[PDB]
Amino acid sequence: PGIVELPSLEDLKVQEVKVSSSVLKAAAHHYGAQCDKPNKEFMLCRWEEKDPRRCLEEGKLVNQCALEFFRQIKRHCAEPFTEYWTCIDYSGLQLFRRCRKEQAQFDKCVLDKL
Amino acid sequence: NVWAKEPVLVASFAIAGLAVILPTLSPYTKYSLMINRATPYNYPVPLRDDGNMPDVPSHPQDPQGPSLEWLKRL
Amino acid sequence: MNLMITLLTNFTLATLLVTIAFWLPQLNVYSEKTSPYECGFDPMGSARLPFSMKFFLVAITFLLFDLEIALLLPLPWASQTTNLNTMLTMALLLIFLLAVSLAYEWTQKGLEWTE
Amino acid sequence: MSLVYMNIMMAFTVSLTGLLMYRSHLMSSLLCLEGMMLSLFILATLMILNSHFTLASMMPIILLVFAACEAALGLSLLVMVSNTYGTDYVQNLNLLQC
Amino acid sequence: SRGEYVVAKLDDLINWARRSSLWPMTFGLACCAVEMMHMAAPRYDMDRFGVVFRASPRQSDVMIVAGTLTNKMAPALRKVYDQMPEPRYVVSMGSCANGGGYYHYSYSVVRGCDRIVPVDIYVPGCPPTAEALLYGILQLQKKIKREKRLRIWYRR
Amino acid sequence: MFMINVLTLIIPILLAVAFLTLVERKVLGYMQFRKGPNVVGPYGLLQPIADAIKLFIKEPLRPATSSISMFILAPILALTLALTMWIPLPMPYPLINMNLGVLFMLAMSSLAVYSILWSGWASNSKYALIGALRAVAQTISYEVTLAIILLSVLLMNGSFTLSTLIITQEQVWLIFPAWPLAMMWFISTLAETNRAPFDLTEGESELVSGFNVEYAAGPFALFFMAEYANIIMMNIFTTTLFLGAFHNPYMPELYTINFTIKSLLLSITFLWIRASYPRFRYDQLMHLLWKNFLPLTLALCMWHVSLPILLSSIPPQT
Amino acid sequence: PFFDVQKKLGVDLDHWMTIQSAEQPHRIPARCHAFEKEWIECAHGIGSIRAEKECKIEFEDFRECLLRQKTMKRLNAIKRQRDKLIKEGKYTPPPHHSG
Amino acid sequence: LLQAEKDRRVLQMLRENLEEEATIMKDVPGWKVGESVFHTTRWVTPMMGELYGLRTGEEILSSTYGFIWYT
Amino acid sequence: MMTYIVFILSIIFVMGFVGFSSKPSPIYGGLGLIVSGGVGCGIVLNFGGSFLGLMVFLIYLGGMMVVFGYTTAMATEQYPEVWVSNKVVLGTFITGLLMEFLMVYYVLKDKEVEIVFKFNGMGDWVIYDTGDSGFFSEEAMGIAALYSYGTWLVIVTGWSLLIGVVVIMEITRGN
Amino acid sequence: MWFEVLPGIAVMGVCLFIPGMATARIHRFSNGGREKRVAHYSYQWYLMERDRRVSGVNRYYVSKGLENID
Ligand code: SF4
Repeated sequence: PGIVELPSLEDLKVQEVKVSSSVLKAAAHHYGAQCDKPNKEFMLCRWEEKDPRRCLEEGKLVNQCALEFFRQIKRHCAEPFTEYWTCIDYSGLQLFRRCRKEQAQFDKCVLDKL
Repeated sequence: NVWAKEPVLVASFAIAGLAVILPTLSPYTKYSLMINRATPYNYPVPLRDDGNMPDVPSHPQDPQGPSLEWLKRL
Repeated sequence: MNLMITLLTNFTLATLLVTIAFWLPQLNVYSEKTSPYECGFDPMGSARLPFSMKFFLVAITFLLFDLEIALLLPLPWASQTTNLNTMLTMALLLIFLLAVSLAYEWTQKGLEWTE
Repeated sequence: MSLVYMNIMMAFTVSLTGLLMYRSHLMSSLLCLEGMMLSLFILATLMILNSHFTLASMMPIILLVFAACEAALGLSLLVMVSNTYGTDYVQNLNLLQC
Repeated sequence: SRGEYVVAKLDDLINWARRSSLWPMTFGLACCAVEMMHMAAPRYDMDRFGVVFRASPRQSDVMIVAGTLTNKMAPALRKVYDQMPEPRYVVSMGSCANGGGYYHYSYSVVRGCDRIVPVDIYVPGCPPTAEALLYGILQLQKKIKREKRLRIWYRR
Repeated sequence: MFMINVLTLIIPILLAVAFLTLVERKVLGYMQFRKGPNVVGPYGLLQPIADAIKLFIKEPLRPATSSISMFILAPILALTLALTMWIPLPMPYPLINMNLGVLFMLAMSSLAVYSILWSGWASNSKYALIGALRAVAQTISYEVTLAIILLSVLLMNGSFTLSTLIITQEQVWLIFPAWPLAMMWFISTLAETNRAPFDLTEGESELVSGFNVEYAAGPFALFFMAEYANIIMMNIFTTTLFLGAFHNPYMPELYTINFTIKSLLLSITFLWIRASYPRFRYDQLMHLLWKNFLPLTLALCMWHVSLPILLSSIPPQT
Repeated sequence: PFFDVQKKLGVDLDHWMTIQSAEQPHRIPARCHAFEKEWIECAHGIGSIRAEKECKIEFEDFRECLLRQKTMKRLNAIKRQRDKLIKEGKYTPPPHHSG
Repeated sequence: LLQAEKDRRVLQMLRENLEEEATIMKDVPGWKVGESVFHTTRWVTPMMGELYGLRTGEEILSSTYGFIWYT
Repeated sequence: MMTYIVFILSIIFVMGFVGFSSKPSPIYGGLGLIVSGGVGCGIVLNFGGSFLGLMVFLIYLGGMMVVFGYTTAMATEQYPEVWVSNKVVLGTFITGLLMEFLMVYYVLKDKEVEIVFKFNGMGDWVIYDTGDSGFFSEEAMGIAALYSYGTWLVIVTGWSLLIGVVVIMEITRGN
Repeated sequence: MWFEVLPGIAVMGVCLFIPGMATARIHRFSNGGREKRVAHYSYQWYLMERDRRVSGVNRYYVSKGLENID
């Protein structure tokens, strides 16, 4: 039948945001809050085309938005965010009521300072 | 009388009858319907830019669209 | 296959209990211990004789109510959709039909014989 | 073609031949009817799970509740047959001669 | 003598495990059965010694023949006796069972249960006292203390 | 280390069964105005160990026409399935985190019934036939009602996942939203567990042990251990399913202590119900079970359907 | 006959269970959603014999979405040629787990 | 982000696996290298053998069967 | 080492189920049926089915308990026969076993078998789900139908069961 | 009174204690101290899969803590 083509490995070089899955699930509220405004264009591409291998440029754009988000939260306030995600990391699957004081302290950090 | 022919059976018919009757007069079926409507399992998709819809807002921070606040508000 | 691993370990445990019952303790002198015992006297024949039973309706009754258990058992996934009316309506209709069939065969002495 | 489908269709055909040829027990005939129910059950369920066509997963539950009430009807018929005779053999059914 | 020392240790172990429980069967023909029921009394327990009533004969450890054995009963007595776990012991309880007693003459009485089964432990009385019955069970346990089964088996 | 967890599940059930036999005899003695095993060993303990050895010794042996395959495969499946019931039980974090556990409980309980059934058929001496059909009748009675009461008590809060059930057991125990349903279920567990002849017609004196008329002197230990594991099994499942403790978070020892204390005192209550009441009747079991439990269970089920719509208590079902 | 009191009363009680691309209960896809949308858009106002004259290609695309039969044929040929070349000993390949 | 990560990963497996195919089958006749199975030209959803073929047992076993009977 | 595990469990299912449908004494048939139902539950469970196999295990197995009750109550022979007793029973059991081993042979040493269809010989990790990020868990919402959309269907099913109850009672009542 | 039945209950309850404490010890011994990430649905399994993908040693519980920002 017909032929198909694929993007070569020239196009598939975008650095992954190689943090663990628990912290990535943990900071997800403010991950969707500040970033993830331009990625709805990626999502709209993905639904209105139903064609991945085509929307990969805005996939690069959302990956660099996520890495810039993590760069901003590492360079500025604060340090006990590490304590917060390792407090949400432990309790088997993530329950957002296992750790509330550290959520409040991280929120006070990023709210009063950023 | 009608009570103690088979008394645990008539008590079962009584709790059965109130189980039939009571959800008709019910001030919380609308709350169950609202809460069960407002738990999204899948992704709320974006849409094409608009034909200037003065609704369905530009940022989900903006309370133009359908938000929910009555969870903490009883 | 981890529950299959547990099934394997329990199979090995049960077979080692079989072998420690059979082969370890002592000898095996047979030839009268094998006789069928009822209560002290050698009976006529054995089992597998046609053993006519009391209940007839009750096993079929169990079968059909187990079938309506099968239709009723997805009640938690019933309770979360936007059609509350059809949910509660068909749930009440199924349990009420179960009670109706039970009420018929209760009033028509379908259980009041050789129970 | 999903090779497990071959063995399940094989089990269906063997259960059908077992339903057809039978020695003396109508109990065994109802038992092979139950087995054929199970074969169609497992094949239809593996179909629905290959297709991800999970709106219609009504085939398993409804097929087996209906065919099980069929088996219950057959069991009551066997109760009646063994009531009006001594046993339930294929022999001593040769009356009502054609 | 590491081999015979291990044999002595294991034989002592299995003999102790034998003499622990000795759960009987509740055979009990005549009023020595009533005396057995009053050996099941709170004032004289048997479950202090693991003597536990187990009615099925294929797992009872001993058989307490109690009550007057008759000729109409004796085939049932031995056809119960012959199917049992392979160690088996007989406690003959009462003057009827262990030598006929008062009915020693007088047809359809087996002249003591010695004519049917091997009988280890005799306890005589009409009735035996419950204290004497428990003493008979203790001396049965001392017979279990002197088995030397595996010692005989190894030095064979 | 998974083999080590298999070992730490298969080893303590054996000591559990053996010292449960001890506590049966001793509680039954102190109930019945007498005294239990006191002389032998330290107070009783090494005499149930000696009972294990004593029943190992007795050299099992076959009946006349008892076909050997079915014969020796019945109690092996009994003890194997009686072990594999304890797979998903949430002693703080269970062995296999099943996405559905209670229907698995019903399945393996029915398999224990089949084990009793196959032993009663294969022993083949007409009394095992009598006792096997008595067991078949009391299982006609007791897999409808227990399963539907289960469906009721999981409808409000459970949703088949026992970890979410121990999430639910925080504010109030589930004994308070369903106490009469719980009493009917406790009666059904005492029946289906086939102990406490209040609701048991298998080990009667009217018969002589219809499940074990002449099986063999060896695997009497297997069948015995299977039924007492059934007792510990359904009492642990009762202790989890209804009540318990808001556990020490990410700390297991406090929850394990409190759960063990609740479960074992409830098992003493179970044994104390066994030590009290006369035996039961075949036709009275059919009549009593169906025509007293069943419409009340249906009424509790329909009211626990309507209560998440009467008070918006629909579960947060994952 | 084929009576559609179904249609005449105006109650859709049996149409919701019909094919894929009907309303699966939450807004999910099936495995072969688009290929049925192709075939049903081809074969509506069509008299069921020119559905096999004309809409043949798209229906066969749907059948090969469902069974994936030629795909399994190609993959099996690749596996068996892989087996015969590694049996011969021509360049046991390293591409997995490495570069 | 998870969607785009899955996209890059399956495109990586498809490109490298068609290179594997073009290396491994290039001697037997017939066999065009990368033609579609289907008569149309759209992004067909793969089958976990187009992705996970010939990954030597353990990898495909932990990929396709892990969620079923583990954790 | 194993990757054909659903095919393997299906072979165990076909063995137990041919020995089932070869008609020995029905108690041995029920032994075969409980073995076959258990491994069929295992097949559909290890395929990806969440609960429906354990469900049918429960239902179908209680049905087999009722079938045991009637095959003990009604009619057995003076000596019931097992698989390896008779000429015909042993012959059908071993030839069903031979068909099983022969198809295993002609799949494992071949490419394909075309007795009724072109059967592809390799285990069914193909074709299979490519990790859908669902979280709605297809069988749960699937049986969460019959209640939201399933209006007429449960009506006629429950009505069939009610008619089944009155039919059984009147057939035994017809004396 | 019940003064003598308590040692049997206590020994048999420590026999019921040891599966829970042993199981918790094995869970925390098996995964780097971490309480075991139970995976209910395929979302959680795919998240655990990318977790064990980004580790390097193919064990998810390392979890590479906030250091591959660069
Ligand atoms: S010895 Fe005396 S007490 Fe015993 S059975 Fe004979 S008459 Fe009765």
